Amino acid sequence: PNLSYIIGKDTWVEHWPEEDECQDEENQKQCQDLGAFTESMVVFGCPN
Amino acid sequence: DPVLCFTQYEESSGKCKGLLGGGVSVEDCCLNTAFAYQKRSGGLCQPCRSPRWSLWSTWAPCSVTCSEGSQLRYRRCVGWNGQCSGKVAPGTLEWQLQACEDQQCCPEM
Amino acid sequence: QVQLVESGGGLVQAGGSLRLSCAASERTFTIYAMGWFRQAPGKEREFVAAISRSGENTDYADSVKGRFTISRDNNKNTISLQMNSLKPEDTAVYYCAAGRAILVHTTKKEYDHWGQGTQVTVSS
Amino acid sequence: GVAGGWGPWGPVSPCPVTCGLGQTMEQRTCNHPVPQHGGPFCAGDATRTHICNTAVPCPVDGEWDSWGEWSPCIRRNMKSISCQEIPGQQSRGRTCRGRKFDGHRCAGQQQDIRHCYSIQHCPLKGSWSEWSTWGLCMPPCGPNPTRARQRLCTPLLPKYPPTVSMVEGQGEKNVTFWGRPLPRCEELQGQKLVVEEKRPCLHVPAC
Ligand SMILES: *[C@@H]1O[C@H](CO)[C@@H](O[C@@H]2O[C@H](CO)[C@@H](O[C@@H]3O[C@H](CO)[C@@H](O)[C@H](O[C@H]4O[C@H](CO)[C@@H](O)[C@H](O)[C@@H]4O)[C@@H]3O)[C@H](O)[C@H]2NC(C)=O)[C@H](O)[C@H]1NC(C)=O
Ligand SMILES: *[C@@H]1O[C@@H](C)[C@@H](O)[C@@H](O[C@@H]2O[C@H](CO)[C@@H](O)[C@H](O)[C@H]2O)[C@@H]1O
Ligand SMILES: *[C@@H]1O[C@@H](C)[C@@H](O)[C@@H](O[C@@H]2O[C@H](CO)[C@@H](O)[C@H](O)[C@H]2O)[C@@H]1O
Ligand SMILES: *[C@H]1O[C@H](CO)[C@@H](O)[C@H](O)[C@@H]1O
Ligand SMILES: *[C@H]1O[C@H](CO)[C@@H](O)[C@H](O)[C@@H]1O
Ligand SMILES: *[C@H]1O[C@H](CO)[C@@H](O)[C@H](O)[C@@H]1O
Ligand SMILES: *[C@H]1O[C@H](CO)[C@@H](O)[C@H](O)[C@@H]1O
Ligand SMILES: *[C@H]1O[C@H](CO)[C@@H](O)[C@H](O)[C@@H]1O
Ligand SMILES: [Mg+2]
Repeated sequence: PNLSYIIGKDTWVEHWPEEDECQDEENQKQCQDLGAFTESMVVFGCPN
Repeated sequence: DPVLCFTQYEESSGKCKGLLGGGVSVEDCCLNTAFAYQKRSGGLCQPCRSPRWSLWSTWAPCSVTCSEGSQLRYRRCVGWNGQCSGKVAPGTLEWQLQACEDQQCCPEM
Repeated sequence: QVQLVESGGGLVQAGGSLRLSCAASERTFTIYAMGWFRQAPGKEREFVAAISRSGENTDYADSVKGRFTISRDNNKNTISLQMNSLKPEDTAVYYCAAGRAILVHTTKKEYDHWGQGTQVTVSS
Repeated sequence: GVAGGWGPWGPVSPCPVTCGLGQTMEQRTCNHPVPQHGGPFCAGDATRTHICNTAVPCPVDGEWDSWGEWSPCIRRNMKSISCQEIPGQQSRGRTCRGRKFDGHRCAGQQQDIRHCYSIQHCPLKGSWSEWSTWGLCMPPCGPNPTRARQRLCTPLLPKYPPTVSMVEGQGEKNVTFWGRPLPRCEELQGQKLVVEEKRPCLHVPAC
């Protein structure tokens, strides 16, 4: 049951800014991208 | 331009309460946004906050005591260094006109 | 920033008197408007008396008005609460409060700096 | 009867605020010559409440803007989902506006997402509503104000399931219709979409 994940050349890493950090106008374009990404995978999953 | 500077803007009454002093400029008194200013002391108590629309006043009395009339109420864009929603300069009023009816009895005498 | 030390409490009989004093930091004394609070056994914190930074404008609660008289000493960095006609309902821990006021004539009811307190017990 | 004069234009109290403007005081208290026994009093002006000026602006907390307009209701890799039983998603945006000088940030979520059906430009069956409440006098303070009430052709929304399941969890979510449809109805007084009636306002006052 112990498990180690590998950050190799086939691993995507992206920074998630916190709740009060999304109030900047520079991160306003990015935080609306990350929020809609979760509900399309939680409620609908992957098509095809 | 020197303007009387107050220490507290009483909201919903439009009254400048708590006097701090006079003769200070408008740029210096509004460094704290919880303050208020009053030019010429004849009225127009403006807060140091960003220009937002104030609350609508209560309705004016009905223009006739009989049958269908009309009544007004005003709203003043309060604030400084900015424009209200609709390219509106500060100090401009907006009115709304509604038809009223006080009673349905007429010439009682 | 500012620190408050209370003194003057004690066991007074019913009908007697007691005078409290509050020593604050000297370098930041006249900045804060100050007042008096209390906390009885089994109740919330209760506003007692307040005084402005001038000492001219005073404010009191309705339960202590007439009997209590708040005074400000702007030279010895102390305030005083002259408590006359002590009743058994005045048994509480009196806290000295310090809070920033912009005008010199404004009394406050909300304060951000508080002290350790002093014990006042009135018996019958 | 001790004659009282004035002391110093006294020692300064420190400026009681780290931002903007404040009020120090010194006055001139009648302390170096005190009137005693109730004789004469100190003559002049004892008033000094001084405006101290700190050259640092104070923090201002940002306020929320109004909610924006709802985005078009689509679904990924599902062509157009209009007039079908395909649940999609839509978004809405706000703007934290006004935070300057190390003020507090806006408390809350800046995006609002709900599940939707696309009813944009879909023909539907309809029914005529009753007479609405009489509107305001437009234009106010201008030449000839008139009231306006109307009966509009309200569409009959189709009986779709009001909830949808999620893939990851068993808990269900709300579905809410969005769009501007084209309602079909019989005519009333020569109109197909909306019939109104205008009545002028009486006793218009000066503004
Ligand atoms: C999806 O949207 C719907 C609205 O279209 C939303 O329904 C909400 O339901 C709650 C609970 O029923 C409503 O709250 C009510 O408020 C009124 C007063 O305004 C009360 O009288 C109600 O109490 C009665 O109803 C309860 C059951 O309905 C009983 O348990 C209770 O004992 C009383 O009989 C009730 O508190 C609310 O007004 C609506 N509408 C909203 C929130 O807009 C539903 O919750 C939404 N779903 C999700 C997941 O968001
Ligand atoms: C308000 O009260 C009414 C009961 C009337 O006494 C009004 O007087 C006048 O009545 C005539 C009707 O003959 C109306 O045209 C007007 O409302 C008014 O001038 C009174 O103003
Ligand atoms: C001095 O430094 C400033 C940067 C602020 O942090 C000041 O705090 C202010 O304290 C008053 C209370 O008297 C509040 O009204 C202000 O909201 C707050 O900014 C600090 O004193
Ligand atoms: C005036 O209009 C309404 C009151 O009916 C509110 O949206 C608000 O109070 C505004 O000031
Ligand atoms: C105006 O309309 C009525 C009074 O006629 C009330 O609901 C309220 O005072 C409003 O301002
Ligand atoms: C958006 O949400 C509601 C209106 O639907 C209000 O709480 C407010 O106007 C906010 O901007
Ligand atoms: C989105 O939701 C409705 C339209 O269905 C309206 O309240 C408004 O246009 C909002 O932006
Ligand atoms: C409105 O139009 C006519 C009345 O003229 C009816 O067919 C029906 O009531 C519709 O809703
Ligand atoms: Mg597949």
